[PDB]
Amino acid sequence: MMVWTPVNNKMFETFSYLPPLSDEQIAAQVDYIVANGWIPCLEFAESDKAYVSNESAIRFGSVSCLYYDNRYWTMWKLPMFGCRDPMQVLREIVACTKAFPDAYVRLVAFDNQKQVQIMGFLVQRPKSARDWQPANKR
Amino acid sequence: MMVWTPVNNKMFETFSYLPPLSDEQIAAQVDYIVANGWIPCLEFAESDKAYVSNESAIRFGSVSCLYYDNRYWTMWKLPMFGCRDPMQVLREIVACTKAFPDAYVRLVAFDNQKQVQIMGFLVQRPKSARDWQPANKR
Amino acid sequence: RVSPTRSVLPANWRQELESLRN
Amino acid sequence: KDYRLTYYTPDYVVRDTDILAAFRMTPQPGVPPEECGAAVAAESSTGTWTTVWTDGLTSLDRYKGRCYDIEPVPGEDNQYIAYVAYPIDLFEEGSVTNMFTSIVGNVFGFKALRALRLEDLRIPPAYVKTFVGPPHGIQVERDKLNKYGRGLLGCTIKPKLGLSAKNYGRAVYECLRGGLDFTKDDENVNSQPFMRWRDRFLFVAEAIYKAQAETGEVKGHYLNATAGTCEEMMKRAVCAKELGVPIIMHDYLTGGFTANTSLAIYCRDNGLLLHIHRAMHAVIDRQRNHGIHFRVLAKALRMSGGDHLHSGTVVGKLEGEREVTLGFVDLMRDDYVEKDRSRGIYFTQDWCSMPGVMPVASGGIHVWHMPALVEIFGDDACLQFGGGTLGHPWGNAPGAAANRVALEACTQARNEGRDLAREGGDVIRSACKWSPELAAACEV
Amino acid sequence: KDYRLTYYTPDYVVRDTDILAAFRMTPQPGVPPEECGAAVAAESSTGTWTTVWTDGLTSLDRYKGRCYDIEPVPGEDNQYIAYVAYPIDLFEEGSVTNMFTSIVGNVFGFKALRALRLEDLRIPPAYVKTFVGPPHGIQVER
Amino acid sequence: KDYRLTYYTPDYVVRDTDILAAFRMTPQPGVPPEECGAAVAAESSTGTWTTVWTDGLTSLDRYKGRCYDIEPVPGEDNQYIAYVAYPIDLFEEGSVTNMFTSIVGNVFGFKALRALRLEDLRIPPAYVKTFVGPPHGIQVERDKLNKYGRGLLGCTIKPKLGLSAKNYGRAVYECLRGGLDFTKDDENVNSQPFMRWRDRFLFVAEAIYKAQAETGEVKGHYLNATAGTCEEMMKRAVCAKELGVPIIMHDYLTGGFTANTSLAIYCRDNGLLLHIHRAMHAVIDRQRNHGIHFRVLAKALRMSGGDHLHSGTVVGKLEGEREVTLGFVDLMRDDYVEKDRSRGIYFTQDWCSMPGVMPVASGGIHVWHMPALVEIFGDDACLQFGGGTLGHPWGNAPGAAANRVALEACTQARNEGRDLAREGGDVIRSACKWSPELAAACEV
Amino acid sequence: KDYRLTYYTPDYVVRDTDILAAFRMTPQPGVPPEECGAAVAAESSTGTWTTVWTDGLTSLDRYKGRCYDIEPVPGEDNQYIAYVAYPIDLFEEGSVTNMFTSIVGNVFGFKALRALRLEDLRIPPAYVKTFVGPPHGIQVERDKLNKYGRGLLGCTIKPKLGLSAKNYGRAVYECLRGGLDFTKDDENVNSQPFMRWRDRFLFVAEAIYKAQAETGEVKGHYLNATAGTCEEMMKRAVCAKELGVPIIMHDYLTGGFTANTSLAIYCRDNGLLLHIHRAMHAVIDRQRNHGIHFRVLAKALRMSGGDHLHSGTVVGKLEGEREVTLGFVDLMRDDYVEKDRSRGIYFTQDWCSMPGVMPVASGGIHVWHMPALVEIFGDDACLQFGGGTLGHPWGNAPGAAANRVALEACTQARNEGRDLAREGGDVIRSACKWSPELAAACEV
Repeated sequence: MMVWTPVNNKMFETFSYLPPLSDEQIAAQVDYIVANGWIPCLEFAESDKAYVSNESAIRFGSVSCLYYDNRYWTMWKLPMFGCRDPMQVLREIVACTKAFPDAYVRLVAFDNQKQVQIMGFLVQRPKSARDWQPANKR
Repeated sequence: MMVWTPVNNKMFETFSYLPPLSDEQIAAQVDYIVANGWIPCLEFAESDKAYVSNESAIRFGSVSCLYYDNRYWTMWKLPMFGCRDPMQVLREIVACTKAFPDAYVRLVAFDNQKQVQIMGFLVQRPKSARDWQPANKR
Repeated sequence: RVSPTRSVLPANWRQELESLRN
Repeated sequence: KDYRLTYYTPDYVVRDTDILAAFRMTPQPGVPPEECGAAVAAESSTGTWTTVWTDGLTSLDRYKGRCYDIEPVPGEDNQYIAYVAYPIDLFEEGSVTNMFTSIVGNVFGFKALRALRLEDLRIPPAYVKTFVGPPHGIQVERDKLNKYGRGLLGCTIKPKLGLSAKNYGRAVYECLRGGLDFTKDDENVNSQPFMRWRDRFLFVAEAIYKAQAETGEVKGHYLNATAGTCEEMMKRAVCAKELGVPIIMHDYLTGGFTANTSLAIYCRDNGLLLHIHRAMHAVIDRQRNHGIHFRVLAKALRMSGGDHLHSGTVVGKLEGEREVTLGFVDLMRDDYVEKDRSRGIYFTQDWCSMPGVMPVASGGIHVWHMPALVEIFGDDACLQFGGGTLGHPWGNAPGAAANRVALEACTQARNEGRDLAREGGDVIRSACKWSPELAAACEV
Repeated sequence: KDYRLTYYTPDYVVRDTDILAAFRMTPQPGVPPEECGAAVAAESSTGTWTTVWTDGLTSLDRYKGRCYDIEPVPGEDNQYIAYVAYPIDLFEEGSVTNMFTSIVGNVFGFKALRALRLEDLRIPPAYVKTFVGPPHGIQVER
Repeated sequence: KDYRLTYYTPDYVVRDTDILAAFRMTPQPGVPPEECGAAVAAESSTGTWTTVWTDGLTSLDRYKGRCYDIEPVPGEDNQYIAYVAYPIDLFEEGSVTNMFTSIVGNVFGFKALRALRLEDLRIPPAYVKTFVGPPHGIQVERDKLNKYGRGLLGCTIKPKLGLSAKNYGRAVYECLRGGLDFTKDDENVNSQPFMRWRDRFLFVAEAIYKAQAETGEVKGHYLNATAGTCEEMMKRAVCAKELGVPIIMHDYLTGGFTANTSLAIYCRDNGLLLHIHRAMHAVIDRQRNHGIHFRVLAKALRMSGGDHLHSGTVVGKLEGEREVTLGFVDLMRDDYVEKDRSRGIYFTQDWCSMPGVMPVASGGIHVWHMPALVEIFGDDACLQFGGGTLGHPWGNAPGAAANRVALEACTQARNEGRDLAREGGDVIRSACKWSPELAAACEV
Repeated sequence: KDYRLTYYTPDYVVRDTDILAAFRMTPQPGVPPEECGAAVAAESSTGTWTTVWTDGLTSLDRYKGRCYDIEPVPGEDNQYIAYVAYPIDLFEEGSVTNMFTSIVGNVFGFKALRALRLEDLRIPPAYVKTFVGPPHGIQVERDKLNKYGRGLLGCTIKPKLGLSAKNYGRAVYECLRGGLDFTKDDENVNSQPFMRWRDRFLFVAEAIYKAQAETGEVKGHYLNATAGTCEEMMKRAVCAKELGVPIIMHDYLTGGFTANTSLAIYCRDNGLLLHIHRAMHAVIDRQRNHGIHFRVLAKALRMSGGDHLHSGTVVGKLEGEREVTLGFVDLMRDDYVEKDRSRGIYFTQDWCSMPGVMPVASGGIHVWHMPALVEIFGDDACLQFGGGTLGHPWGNAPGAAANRVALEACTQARNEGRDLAREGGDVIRSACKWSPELAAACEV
């Protein structure tokens, strides 16, 4: 009988309870994005901006309901309009992590039919982040 | 004439003004729990989550009255339903502290007749915590 | 409240807890 | 009153602004179908008589529903579908209460009928646009919760140690910390001697914020706002607002449409999400020959306003009962639904950009139903686990973690092109190899 | 959840503050009346299963309705009246909404039942006095 | 009016919804007991006359209290217990004010009586459920304060240096920091020229939060909200709410039941705890032959609403006066209390899940009474120390620390099965060896 | 705490702004009078002990009441009058609640005393002027009612036919039409299942206006505003305002001083008259050795605010008990009252133009007490008839008319210089010759 740890065990929404997706696992998700006609995009954040926080609410009256800071991350370049091949996303993932080694990186997808973000899952954790657990999180 | 120190002298409610309870002292409290038909349970927290704080109140309008964060700690396994022997609690105390050496650990008890928590006292302070005084607190 | 009748700890309980801690 | 030539008008052309109704109708033996369809169209002011006694009214000349079509039900011998058109001028703009009063207010007692069931309604774009509708709807909800590309996961809190507010909150914390998006007030938990509402709200708010600090993800608990009075109800909604918590809950059929619409408007005005529980629906919606089918009650809810709706389970149901469930799930969620009789959809429904409602499905006892749920509902659903999280041998948090792992592995496998109908057991067993929590849930 | 010995307690003495319910009950064929009365008493959190799954709650130890009597309906072959007692602590004072949620909220969908009708309720004086009630009533009106 | 056959009905069966009263009754010499019991039942509209002058009323045919039993008092020669039943229709739902007006409004002046004392009341479940009652009650209070398995510790602030608000707050800080859960406004400190209420509230809020930051435990001070007017009273309750502080205080017998119930409802609506002080109780409750016994006034308070109630001291009292005190402490705290004459409990009282009230006991001058207090009250009590903390030679904070050590060591010893009646001195002396603060208090 | 030389200061000069108290004091045997007077002055924080345990405060150096005089009581052996001065700085301006908390809050429990009665208070002009006081007072009331040179006449309504609101109003109409100025809600009639308050208010308003249209005189009924909560109380006061009716009623001792003062201010702000009923006064004021004499409670009421006050009956009382009653009637009504021990007035009271309160006297069963009432009270009083009007054989209206004739003939005879003590029977018999209603009442 094991105890799910409360310490340094931050999650980053969809797929964060799985092992980190390998390059083949990322490529297969990108195939799902492309087949649906969806638009992949990458986003990144530093560890202090990676997870939800309430600090802007100091300025507010009683309207904090469903407000949270750090839902928005920072866009890496532009949404890859007309992306058909998954190797471009994999190259862009490498480029973002190379430019930002201390950053979490997430892959999002937009559906221009329903005009809304439709996916978002993490593709890279920074090694220097102590906030999260390497799947020996018990 | 001595001065009760305000520095690094945090308390953790019931029994925190006594010396730390030895194993025999914990075993005798568990005997009190068992004789009453009460259900022992262990809870733990890291030092930054151990004592009462107000940080969630940033989100609030005027309803902070008797709200405080960190009253809830994290449960270690499950309430020990049918606990009759005190050596199980003492073994579970050792297991929790072994898994969480930087954690305070408290022993609570529930009374299923009155359907309410009925005890809670501390069984382990972490060495690395500087927040508390080793009973030369003057 | 019932009178707490004492439980004798098992022989060498001290030896049992010490091993676990290590 | 039931003249059959006035009210049964089988060459009437349906207007775009008309409200249409499909009644499954069981006439008394010897009463012809055209007389019954006309009687339902007319809502005669004599329910005992079944004859035109006082005939000729300005409530019955241009403000009359007309039975424009009667069809036999295949395989049945004494059942018909009667189609009734109602002019939009009959209805108070924006009032679900008044539409049910106009359509189902009186005809279910008519003596010429043995049984009467209301199957479907066509709500025209001109009536749809008079409603505020759901405070947020599925899309806005996903944006506000920052949660994309999977179902949401809930569980009902049934504490092992007490029903006190503090123990209630401890259990909320343990479930949410493990991986669930939401936990759920039970529908009867309003404010009792064992647990008064404002104490419950405060301890749940501490739990939500504790699990949110711990997980780094947005967390909620459906805080039941259902009350005896509108003022008590709004007192609870205001408390949630001031705690800054994300979501509240209402039992719309027992509170009522008048209160539910008031609450949905408060939630739109103050950015709260509104979870809707459907207690007493089976009093009305269960019997095949009488009452009001749930798809109508779901359509009513979407108009009155709710961001989530309890939509049943599909565990233990046959493919035909599953076709029906998916029909009303599409009426809940989609913008445009086409006529499809085999899914029980009798009318083309154009929601005219009214936001969809997230169905809430009962997941089963265990985590092995996860592949079926993901395949049937797709991503836009909350899966509620009634004891998946808590029948787990290691407790609430690993149980939550086991449900979240199973959902995410099934989601991953679905996106990779695997057939969850065939390979879902293989997906779960493969996730058991690296997840000890999921491996312990599958030992059960 | 529907154990039949937990929830069907035919020697229970009805308290004065209890809310009583009489359900006309039509069990699925082969399902015994005591199992159905107990299931209606329990409001099991599984309405599809009709079997105990997760058993042992503090919502199901002292806040449980008990089926204290099952009678046959004369002239009918598969219908019973099940009498259920509910403790007054279950109910929000002055809230008709909450009493229907507690009593009729879920059991009408239970799969062990083919049909279920709620015939009558005994509202105890202790619950009755929590309600404002009619603004005037017949006398004042006259 | 006192006909003795109308009002003294010794074969009446007591209904479940009746309110029962037990009057200790001292008739004028030569006036028979049945005539006096009937007169108290009747509340005749002539208090001077003692005769039926105007007889036959619809306020006196079905809305009449009936004397159903008269018993002699053992050892007394001219005293009787008269039992009166009142129909529940006599009473305004939820109004303690109106129940005292109906029962004690007039009969204590009746000339046929020399003396009259109201000993006990049976409040039926049907009347009990009309009251909001205590804002939180003992359980909720322990959950909100996070404090389990011992008594709570308070002290009254009497500053050595001034009664200014700032010095008042300094003393609050020093006591709370040392280990006390609460400190206490004196019952007369409302808002004076030497210390205006809002200044007191602000400096106490700084003190509470300073000691809370320092100790890491939840801290309070009972901020006296007692005012000349309801609006001034609510101005103070609102200020406490906005400071976010945990607890306020009211003097319910001098403010009044109407104001106390208003305040208790405000506290339920805004999550404040309500401490109740019982100033002037001895005007009413002290003399054995006349007035209203405190257990009735405590029962009234539990209905009107209070989370704590000053319940006296048991220091200096004989075992028989201690039996009485424990009787009303059970009526304050418990759900169901059985009839027990030797504890002065004349009626079985069913509180029907109305939350209990925490008794507040005066602890003695010193810390050696701690074993007796823990044994008599058990854990569910606040022990107030009037000069334990401040007669301590090292000052307020070590005095607080000495009280907290003594309470905790007595609690530890009690849980370990030791007899505090015998071994309590040995428990204190053993804690003196390692606690220098407790050792300095016992030097005194 | 009771040092005897700190607190008993027999050479203290009484300041003009001091509040003075006279306590009738019964020391425990062997306890000297100077120790007891000092203990009452001190209000020691130990009431069980009777010794100075913790001595030296800033609540006990300049904010201390001082016992400046102890006198023996003539004819008694163990009773003393202790005079205590309190500095005006002790008291919250305008708060009767706080003055009773400061003076009677604790000392009645002190163990060194066997019994303690508070006889009188000197309220200084500097404290008197902080109070709003009575909404109108006697003069303004007479101007608003247009009624001069006689007592006012009331009666309590006890209907023969039902306690319903409609029958209640019928009886009000019948009494008022016959000649009474006022009728009276019974003190327990607040809002019951047999008669809800707002129905009572409406039917009484129809009755008042009907009798006013009929008589051409201003009419009232004391509408009981006493409630469980301040908000319910103000809901009733607001209803009376909106009906435009002249007078409401409060039970100030059971509602409380906090609610009574709130109500008195509402009545001043909206021109309502406030009748005050004194239910439970005999719990406190009856026993000669313990409690609080009514004159203190009347003085409190005059400060808190009331336009009329129930002041007892003088029927059946000896001359000495009548001296006492007339003492407090002067404290109620007059601007300046001189020290007069034989009337029980221990202090010179200067009301400093605070309006007087109209005493309400119980008149007897019959109309033959009318000469005595007019002689004792004079014109400034309401005489309440409990069954004069209704024990009359011809019913309520001739009974009212018989009371009004008797009052007016006694008033006429008094102004003509006749001695009502001697000739009052001759005045009534002479009015019986021309008044058939009075002649039928005197047949009884």
